[PDB]
Amino acid sequence: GSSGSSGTGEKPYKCQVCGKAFRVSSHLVQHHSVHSGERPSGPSSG
Ligand SMILES: [Zn+2]
Repeated sequence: GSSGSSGTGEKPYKCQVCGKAFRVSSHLVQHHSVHSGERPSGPSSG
């Protein structure tokens, strides 16, 4: 997850929950299902 520095060309599509970006719509979609499956990460204990 990086924006601003990576890729001088801002994509037309960008997530809202994480703020991701995908020059294409197809990819962005497949990513819209990555959050649903809460993964063990972050400040969570573990
Ligand atoms: Zn996202």
